[PDB]
Amino acid sequence: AKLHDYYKDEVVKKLMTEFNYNSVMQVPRVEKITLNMGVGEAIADKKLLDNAAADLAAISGQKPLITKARKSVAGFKIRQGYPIGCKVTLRGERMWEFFERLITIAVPRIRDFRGLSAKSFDGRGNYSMGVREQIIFPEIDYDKVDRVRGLDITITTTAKSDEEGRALLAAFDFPFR
Amino acid sequence: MKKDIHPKYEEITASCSCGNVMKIRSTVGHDLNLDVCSKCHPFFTGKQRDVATGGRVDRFNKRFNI
Amino acid sequence: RSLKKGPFIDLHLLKKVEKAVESGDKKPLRTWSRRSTIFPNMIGLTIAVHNGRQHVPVFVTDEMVGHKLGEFAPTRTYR
Amino acid sequence: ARIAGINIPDHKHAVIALTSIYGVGKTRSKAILAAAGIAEDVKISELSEGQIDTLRDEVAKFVVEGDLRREISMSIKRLMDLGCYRGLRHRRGLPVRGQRTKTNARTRKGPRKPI
RNA sequence: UCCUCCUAAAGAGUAACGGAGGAGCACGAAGGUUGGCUAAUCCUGGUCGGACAUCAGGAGGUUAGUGCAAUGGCAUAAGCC
RNA sequence: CCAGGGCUACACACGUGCUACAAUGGCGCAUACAAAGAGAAGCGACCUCGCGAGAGCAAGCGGACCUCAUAAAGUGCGUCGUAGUCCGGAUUGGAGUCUGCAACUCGACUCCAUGAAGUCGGAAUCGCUAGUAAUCGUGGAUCAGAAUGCCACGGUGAAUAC
RNA sequence: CGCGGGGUGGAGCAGCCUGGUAGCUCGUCGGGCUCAUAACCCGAAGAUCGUCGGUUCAAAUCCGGCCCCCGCAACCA
Ligand SMILES: [Mg+2]
Ligand SMILES: [Mg+2]
Ligand SMILES: [Mg+2]
Ligand SMILES: [Mg+2]
Ligand SMILES: [Mg+2]
Ligand SMILES: [Mg+2]
Ligand SMILES: [Mg+2]
Ligand SMILES: [Mg+2]
Ligand SMILES: [Mg+2]
Ligand SMILES: [Mg+2]
Ligand SMILES: [Mg+2]
Ligand SMILES: [Mg+2]
Ligand SMILES: [Mg+2]
Ligand SMILES: [Mg+2]
Ligand SMILES: [Mg+2]
Ligand SMILES: [Mg+2]
Ligand SMILES: [Mg+2]
Ligand SMILES: [Mg+2]
Ligand SMILES: [Mg+2]
Ligand SMILES: [Mg+2]
Ligand SMILES: [Mg+2]
Ligand SMILES: [Mg+2]
Ligand SMILES: [Mg+2]
Ligand SMILES: [Mg+2]
Ligand SMILES: [Mg+2]
Ligand SMILES: [Mg+2]
Ligand SMILES: [Mg+2]
Ligand SMILES: [Mg+2]
Ligand SMILES: [Mg+2]
Ligand SMILES: [Mg+2]
Ligand SMILES: [Mg+2]
Ligand SMILES: [Mg+2]
Ligand SMILES: [Mg+2]
Ligand SMILES: [Mg+2]
Ligand SMILES: [Mg+2]
Ligand SMILES: [Mg+2]
Ligand SMILES: [Mg+2]
Ligand SMILES: [Mg+2]
Ligand SMILES: [Mg+2]
Ligand SMILES: [Mg+2]
Ligand SMILES: [Mg+2]
Ligand SMILES: [Mg+2]
Ligand SMILES: [Mg+2]
Ligand SMILES: [Mg+2]
Ligand SMILES: [Mg+2]
Ligand SMILES: [Mg+2]
Ligand SMILES: [Mg+2]
Ligand SMILES: [Mg+2]
Ligand SMILES: [Mg+2]
Ligand SMILES: [Mg+2]
Ligand SMILES: [Mg+2]
Ligand SMILES: [Mg+2]
Ligand SMILES: [Mg+2]
Ligand SMILES: [Mg+2]
Ligand SMILES: [Mg+2]
Ligand SMILES: [Mg+2]
Ligand SMILES: [Mg+2]
Ligand SMILES: [Mg+2]
Ligand SMILES: [Mg+2]
Ligand SMILES: [Mg+2]
Ligand SMILES: [Mg+2]
Ligand SMILES: [Mg+2]
Ligand SMILES: [Mg+2]
Repeated sequence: AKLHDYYKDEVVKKLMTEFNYNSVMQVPRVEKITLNMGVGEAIADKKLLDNAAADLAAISGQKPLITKARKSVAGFKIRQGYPIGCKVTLRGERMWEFFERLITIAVPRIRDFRGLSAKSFDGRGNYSMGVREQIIFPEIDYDKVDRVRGLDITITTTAKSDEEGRALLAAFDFPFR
Repeated sequence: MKKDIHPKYEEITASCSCGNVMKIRSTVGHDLNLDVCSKCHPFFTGKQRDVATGGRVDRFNKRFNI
Repeated sequence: RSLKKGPFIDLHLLKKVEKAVESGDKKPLRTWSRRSTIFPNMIGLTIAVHNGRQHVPVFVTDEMVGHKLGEFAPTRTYR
Repeated sequence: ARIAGINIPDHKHAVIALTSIYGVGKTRSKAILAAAGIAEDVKISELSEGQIDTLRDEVAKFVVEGDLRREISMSIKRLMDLGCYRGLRHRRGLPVRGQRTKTNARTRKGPRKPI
């Protein structure tokens, strides 16, 4: 909520002076944060997915989608339409609420932290983080989980390049290397 | 959002040991207690203290001193 | 490691370094003193340490100081 | 029970609670609790939350966890780059402190192999 | 015995112990209809996770798919929900 | 005769040890009891510094007197509550100490952090008939330095032998 | 040339004509027992399945060629 109001007032005005944008809409805005959790090991144990679903449902506000396998492959021993991973495509109000909660308190709680990767862009301003543990978020109780599982955060923007997209995230006091 | 299916997304107060009080909204419960935040974490000083560790010649000179 | 009362180098090597350093960079120094330590003044020299049957050239760098010369010369060959 | 990088023990004495921290042992933990002004017989389950904050600043003085692991990794990786006797010993996977390598050395060398 | 292509000479038909492949079913949803949807395969970033499981964006655009061989056909989608 | 290097190599195999795998115990303060030695370019108090190896100044003794020398098990109060653990203490990094012209190949010990295998061992198989086995110290010889070996010493102290 | 059948640790056989993780018996290797060798006892490794290709999500197993091996036919004048 607050970071959205901060973005509208403080950030845009900062970003306009950098690349001398003609219009206010030209500034890159954060479209959606997609929290993904390819549990994978759900082939053997079916409940292990439903455990991950509860952990994503705890981490994010909303309940996750159970993504099916797109195509059958023998390397992992999976078939067409088999539930292999969990996902959340959170956007809008709860997105800005989660984005605060990620960068302000969770990212600090990473074990052996130093500085997040600057090179990690797709060549179109869309960022992604790979958190190893679930414990870094304060939602999960310590004596509840019993697996070293994690998720990946995926920040989608309206930017046309990583050089342009880095500034947007950098304006939120985001930690880079 | 679809009502019923989601968990209870309630407002809560984060209060770290540093002093930075901060209200947020999440599926935790009543209250929070934190160790570090975006402020007060050693990354701005961490990189300064980490990178400047090496130095072998002075370590020899500290023993001999002549 | 041993010795607080001054890091140890053989007289003949200390002289040979001091004579080589003041003159300039020339060639590898034929030295049998492995036992001796490495000083800061030795940096730049490509001194040749006796491995057992032959001399092994060692270009002395910023890090090669606290360590002795015999460490940069494997005696027993394996495979 | 959340100081330093990890430290989350429960039903354990405060001295031995801090042994689980990487970079702190039996003797160092007595020095932490002596400086903080905390009894060693108590546990973190029975102790106050404001009194845990005193332990956080005390362990910050010493080098611990991710600071220490890399300081060890740096010193080991340094030796290998120099190409010294210990540096060869490290990357080869054989014992360093002039130990016997013929009969034993199984800890460093790893378990038994065929011929 | 039945289906598909060529042989078959620009309608149909057309033989040979000529050339290549399939069928003796399947399904109460894989039918109906309504209302939606768009693929392959790569590129780059990202926890375990690696070429490839799941995610994001970009590239290509039907190389895809069509319960089953081949032929002809399908975005108005006959494709997938 | 001399400088270094080697006897300390290491895909492996075995011998003989030691330390383990714990709760009949491990960690903590705190208490009582030995014997046999040894010392003269030796053994070296008490002091003062040392986190500790040790460092200076030096007391006495060729010794029933002086010193290395607080024996440890064992008790008595805690605290841990069966974990790869406050078990094990390997291995690595750093910082050191003495000896010695010199400690990297290739020493010993100390401190700090580190915390490997191992949860009583396959076929087999060894020693032991009472102060014996078992377990905890201690000393000496060679020895500048370098024992888990060797040679001695004494603690608590069994079962079983139809 | 025609129609069956094969080709799997070093050896001989299962698993192969019903597609998903390769056994058995000897032999080799390590350790025991023995004065030593054998026998005996206890552990251990060792085959991507003739080869080259298809289909398949995946082939020792389905289908096609080629390469060997083995059986049966190769007749009436
Ligand atoms: Mg040692
Ligand atoms: Mg040795
Ligand atoms: Mg040794
Ligand atoms: Mg073994
Ligand atoms: Mg007919
Ligand atoms: Mg025609
Ligand atoms: Mg015609
Ligand atoms: Mg026609
Ligand atoms: Mg006709
Ligand atoms: Mg047919
Ligand atoms: Mg249909
Ligand atoms: Mg329709
Ligand atoms: Mg097609
Ligand atoms: Mg078709
Ligand atoms: Mg129709
Ligand atoms: Mg239909
Ligand atoms: Mg000699
Ligand atoms: Mg020998
Ligand atoms: Mg032998
Ligand atoms: Mg033998
Ligand atoms: Mg053995
Ligand atoms: Mg026991
Ligand atoms: Mg212990
Ligand atoms: Mg006594
Ligand atoms: Mg006597
Ligand atoms: Mg003396
Ligand atoms: Mg003596
Ligand atoms: Mg003294
Ligand atoms: Mg002495
Ligand atoms: Mg005394
Ligand atoms: Mg006295
Ligand atoms: Mg003192
Ligand atoms: Mg002091
Ligand atoms: Mg007197
Ligand atoms: Mg008297
Ligand atoms: Mg003593
Ligand atoms: Mg006395
Ligand atoms: Mg005393
Ligand atoms: Mg007790
Ligand atoms: Mg146990
Ligand atoms: Mg462990
Ligand atoms: Mg432990
Ligand atoms: Mg310990
Ligand atoms: Mg050791
Ligand atoms: Mg002395
Ligand atoms: Mg002495
Ligand atoms: Mg000690
Ligand atoms: Mg184990
Ligand atoms: Mg027993
Ligand atoms: Mg025992
Ligand atoms: Mg035997
Ligand atoms: Mg007898
Ligand atoms: Mg003992
Ligand atoms: Mg002894
Ligand atoms: Mg002696
Ligand atoms: Mg001694
Ligand atoms: Mg014929
Ligand atoms: Mg044999
Ligand atoms: Mg074995
Ligand atoms: Mg086997
Ligand atoms: Mg096997
Ligand atoms: Mg197979
Ligand atoms: Mg006839």
